[PDB]
Amino acid sequence: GTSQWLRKTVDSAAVILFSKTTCPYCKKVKDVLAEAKIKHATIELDQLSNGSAIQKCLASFSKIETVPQMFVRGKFIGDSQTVLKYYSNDELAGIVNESKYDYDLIVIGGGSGGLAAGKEAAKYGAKTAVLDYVEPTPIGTTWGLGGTCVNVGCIPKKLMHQAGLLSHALEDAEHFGWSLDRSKISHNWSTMVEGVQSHIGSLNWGYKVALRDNQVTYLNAKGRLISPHEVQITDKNQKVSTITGNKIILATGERPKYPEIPGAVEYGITSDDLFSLPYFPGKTLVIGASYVALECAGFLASLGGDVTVMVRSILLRGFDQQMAEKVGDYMENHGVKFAKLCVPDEIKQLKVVDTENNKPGLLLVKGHYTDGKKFEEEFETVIFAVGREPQLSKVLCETVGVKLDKNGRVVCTDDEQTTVSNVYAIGDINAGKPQLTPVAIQAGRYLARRLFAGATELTDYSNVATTVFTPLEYGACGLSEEDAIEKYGDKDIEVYHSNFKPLEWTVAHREDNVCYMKLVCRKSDNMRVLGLHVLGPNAGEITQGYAVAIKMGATKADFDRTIGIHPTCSETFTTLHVTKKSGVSPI
Amino acid sequence: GTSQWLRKTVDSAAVILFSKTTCPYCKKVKDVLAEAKIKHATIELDQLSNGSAIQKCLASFSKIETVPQMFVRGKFIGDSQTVLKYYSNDELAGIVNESKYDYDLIVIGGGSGGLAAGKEAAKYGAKTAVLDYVEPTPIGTTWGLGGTCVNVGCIPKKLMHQAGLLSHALEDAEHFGWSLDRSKISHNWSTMVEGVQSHIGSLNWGYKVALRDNQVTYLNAKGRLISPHEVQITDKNQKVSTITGNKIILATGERPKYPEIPGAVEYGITSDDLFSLPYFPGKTLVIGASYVALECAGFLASLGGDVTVMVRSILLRGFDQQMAEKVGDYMENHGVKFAKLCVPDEIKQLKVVDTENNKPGLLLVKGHYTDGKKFEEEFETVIFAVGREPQLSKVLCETVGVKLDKNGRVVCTDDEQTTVSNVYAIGDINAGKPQLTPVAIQAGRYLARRLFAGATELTDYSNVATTVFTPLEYGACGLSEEDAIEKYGDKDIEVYHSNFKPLEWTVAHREDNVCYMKLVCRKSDNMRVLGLHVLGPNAGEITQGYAVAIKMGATKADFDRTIGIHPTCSETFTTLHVTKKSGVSPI
Ligand SMILES: Cc1cc2nc3c(=O)[nH]c(=O)nc-3n(C[C@H](O)[C@H](O)[C@H](O)COP(=O)(O)OP(=O)(O)OC[C@H]3O[C@@H](n4cnc5c(N)ncnc54)[C@H](O)[C@@H]3O)c2cc1C
Ligand SMILES: Cc1cc2nc3c(=O)[nH]c(=O)nc-3n(C[C@H](O)[C@H](O)[C@H](O)COP(=O)(O)OP(=O)(O)OC[C@H]3O[C@@H](n4cnc5c(N)ncnc54)[C@H](O)[C@@H]3O)c2cc1C
Ligand SMILES: OCc1c[nH]c2ccccc12
Ligand SMILES: OCc1c[nH]c2ccccc12
Ligand SMILES: [K+]
Ligand SMILES: [K+]
Ligand SMILES: [K+]
Ligand SMILES: [K+]
Repeated sequence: GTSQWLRKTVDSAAVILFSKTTCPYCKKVKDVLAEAKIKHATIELDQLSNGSAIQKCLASFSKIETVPQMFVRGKFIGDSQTVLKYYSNDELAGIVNESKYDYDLIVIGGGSGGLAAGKEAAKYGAKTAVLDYVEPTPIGTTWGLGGTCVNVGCIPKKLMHQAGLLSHALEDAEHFGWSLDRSKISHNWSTMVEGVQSHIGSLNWGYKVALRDNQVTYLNAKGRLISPHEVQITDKNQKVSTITGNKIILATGERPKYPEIPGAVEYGITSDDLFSLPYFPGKTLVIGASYVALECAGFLASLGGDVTVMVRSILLRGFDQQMAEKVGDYMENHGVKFAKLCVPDEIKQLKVVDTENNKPGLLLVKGHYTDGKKFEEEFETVIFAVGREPQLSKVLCETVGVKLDKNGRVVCTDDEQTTVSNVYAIGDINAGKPQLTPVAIQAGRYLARRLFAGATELTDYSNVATTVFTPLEYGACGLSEEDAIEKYGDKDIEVYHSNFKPLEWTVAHREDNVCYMKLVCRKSDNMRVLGLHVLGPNAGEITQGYAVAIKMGATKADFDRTIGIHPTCSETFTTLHVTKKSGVSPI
Repeated sequence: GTSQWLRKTVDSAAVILFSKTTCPYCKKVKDVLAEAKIKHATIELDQLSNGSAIQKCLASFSKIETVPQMFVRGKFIGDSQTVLKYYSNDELAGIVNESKYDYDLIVIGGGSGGLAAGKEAAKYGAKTAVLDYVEPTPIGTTWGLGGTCVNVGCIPKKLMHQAGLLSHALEDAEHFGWSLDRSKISHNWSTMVEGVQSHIGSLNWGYKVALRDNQVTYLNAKGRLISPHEVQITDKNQKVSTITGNKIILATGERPKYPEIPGAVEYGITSDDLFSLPYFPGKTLVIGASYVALECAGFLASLGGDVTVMVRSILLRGFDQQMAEKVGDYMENHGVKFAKLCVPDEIKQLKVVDTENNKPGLLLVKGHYTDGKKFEEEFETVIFAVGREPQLSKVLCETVGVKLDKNGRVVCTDDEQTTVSNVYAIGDINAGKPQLTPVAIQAGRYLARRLFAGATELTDYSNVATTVFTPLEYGACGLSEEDAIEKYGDKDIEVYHSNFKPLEWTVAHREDNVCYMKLVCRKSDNMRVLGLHVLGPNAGEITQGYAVAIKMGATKADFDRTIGIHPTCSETFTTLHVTKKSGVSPI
């Protein structure tokens, strides 16, 4: 399918040069395009095994089999003499800008995936527009360019986690000889939020600058795809217009869910509001048991808050439940309270938020446990963290023919194509994929290369590592133990595990058998590592490197033959020997 | 060579049972041995591909081809009826203890390797003695069981590093909203040392307990091997005696070097003294440029010391020199001074150490630079960190025939055997091997299994990862860039690199382009990762996991197809794209 790849590549690339590495006439064209600041893809036919067949197949477009050959939006433009003559006639600029559509690419959504896709496409000469609009929360919260992670997700959340971890650092410093008295040190919410928000603002501004500098058109407008190639945009003045694009990337992400109960929208908040909140939440109820819920509860408690988590059923559904239980046990032993088997029925307002002060209001939460008994307690802040959902019917006229699943997410092939041939979807709205910022970035960058640089590489969505930034962090890569046993049977699963104590916790008088790690392995496949799990400090740094080895098919023997780095937490993965089957305690 | 393996296994195992998994008569013997608390190796012939050939070859020792078959020190003891009859006659205990020698194994040296080897051997029924003696430093410093890492190496050093890192944690906490004022907080050396030493003491005691509980004989005595099977021991009362052992493991480690200059031994100290020093060093000169020198200088400076490092030529000789320079640049920008191209000539004493106080003395250091100009400056403490050396002529009568190299280290085959067939060497004294605690532990455990459990697996000494715990930590696995270019040529090496900023450093107002990572790759071998290098926080946790992937032969494509964990430092390894060849700035 060499000819098939060539046709697809020529038809979708915006500006593409077919070249050879050792070709003085190709260098002449490259240098001209560089001086003219015309961005383009380049295919060096000498570095392709099928380069000779591609060179001959080009004649079916251009009539010639020589290099260089320049194409614009599927049209052969010329050889070296022709391109250079156009340039000398000041005609090349017009030719490279000729298009049926306003843009080669319209990205709807300026978050993790969309920005990554748009920037990468422009690198290859695609005339690109990135649309971003932030629908305000119920209380009016909005923010700048960059998406969920940047503004109300990974970035602020990990920063506030770090604020929380520094609590323990202050306690520990005494034991290591520093003269501070932790009991006399307090935390100021407003100071922290100001610092977090100043960094977010530098990211908002940096994205706008980068797009300008990369010749990407940024529109702060809500986009609606009204036909395969037409995007209706509404700007902040409510002015409505239509732009057209050849390729469309949907990258609109999700927003928090609210339960359908009285008072939820009016009196509660979500993570969208928390990270810029202009008052300390105070006594807080977090409703939900997702990683978002536990991460937020964890740092609120470490910053001195009185924190309760209301749990409908289990913690961290979809994660290894042994690990989820250890995560919650640690939180409960460090000052987080849990209302178990419990759901809210209504939020009543007892005091309105005092805008002229850094004070929360006061709320009455009524709920009930699964056995029917009543929950009733006052809180100053109620945070809903019960999941996130796409928002697409506000972005997709059903007329267009982009298929959604029962959850409202876009149904895509393994190259991110929707059911409309020129429309693609990336990030959290792509059904069935891990909903993680680096996934969206990789999917968007790799898709842009396929569209505009003739690349073929797909995103690999398997064994994507995670880290939950709870007070004691939880990193994982691969299968949970229970999923492994379900798939292969208990007799084919061997689990090696161990507690451990960070050296840093020894002089600090922290707990000896709370950190924990395990390898879930498949006996019949040479003890293949199906899943790695670690509860401990710096769990994301620990886990990341092993995700490469698991991607490569690491076995238990691969871990064993590797030598540890001492003293680290991570080295314990290289000497695991206690199996769950053996019954020997992991302590 | 199945018969050859069997002969070797039978001759060297102390107590070994040849069995099958599904064998009720073997279970009868196993249960008896368990009740009698007779430890032994077990070879399940059904789990060996050549099990049928081994079962037949056993008859050449025992006259029978059935299982179970029990051997003690090369002697066939009996089948199930015979072993059970011995047990019922209360004769089995005597038979299993019969030996030509006092011990199956004498370990000379109770450090990382030796303790690991001795404990593992005893698991298989080897009657084991572990000898440990700590020759005092020039000023009289000594310590307990456990070796260099435990007492005067990795453990105390990383603990004091952590004390130093907490300095930055206190600074950072303010920016994250905590009310402390770092400028009013000071550090107390004695409090820290007391905490470090209390942990070390728990390790000393724990090793003694473990050896007792594992039936290993601990002798706090200096051992000298006077013939292949005889060890002369001198206890702390100077009483001299001789014990005999079948196998001997030399695991005696190294001690710091002193330069041959007036005043060095009398007035300087080394790392052996630093970690229990009963006074703060004060204004300190560290002579040397090893990882030990830089690690100690780094935490002394972070704990408020006035610190100078005297460097003969380069930093971290043998490490990637681009990385070593970045390590030193960071130290110099954070309050460590460097006396470059400089060597000491003599240390003169100006004030004697005041034992009735926590005060150092005062010293005059005279030296000279390579151009002949004079160095002369006063310091309160001078720490020599100019390398470590073995001490074996005090442990090895040349009579015995154990070959040493020009540096005094033991010349070993790839199974740790010396030139004397029953004598092995592990850890730092084994010539040519990485001198690291986890290496010594793995070598010792794996050797014990080969000696006493019929194992065949060797220690793999290639691509052993390291981490230097300087104030900004430096982790590496594999080749330095310069070694890669020397081995394969510059045109075959591609280096991908990037600066990065820990998210934790953003709100804290730390430096934007100081952390750095690179992958040194081989073009002609599918961009194989020859070396990984990272300068940043938690560098050991970052690096460890990748050492498995490198062990498995990771390529650049393996890193690229892996998805990052966000937000971490380590994830930057999964998106590297800037090559050194390209000339594009890594910032
Ligand atoms: C509290 C929280 C914490 C998280 N922590 C982590 C973590 O630690 N590690 C990790 O990997 N992931 C984390 N995530 C998930 C991560 O943020 C998402 O996976 C990532 O942001 C998804 O990127 P995206 O491009 O799909 O969508 P988004 O980043 O959400 O961007 C979509 C953009 O498009 C906008 N938009 C929507 N509709 C339109 C429209 N019609 N027109 C124009 N613009 C529109 C949206 O307002 C938004 O700005 C967290 C999420 C949350 C809520
Ligand atoms: C300051 C310093 C910091 C270090 N930091 C790290 C780090 O961060 N990570 C890492 O991996 N490695 C580190 N190391 C190296 C590590 O400590 C050594 O590689 C490890 O301890 C070697 O183990 P070993 O068994 O060979 O010898 P040792 O641990 O030194 O034990 C040998 C024992 O045998 C004793 N002995 C000597 N002669 C006799 C005799 N005749 N009879 C009886 N006993 C005898 C010795 O006194 C000693 O107790 C560090 C070393 C130093 C000095
Ligand atoms: O106590 C904390 C905790 C551990 N496991 C849990 C499961 C559901 C709700 C709370 C917990
Ligand atoms: O300034 C610190 C430093 C960076 N590189 C070095 C090499 C030799 C001696 C000191 C340094
Ligand atoms: K990515
Ligand atoms: K190992
Ligand atoms: K080891
Ligand atoms: K990647």
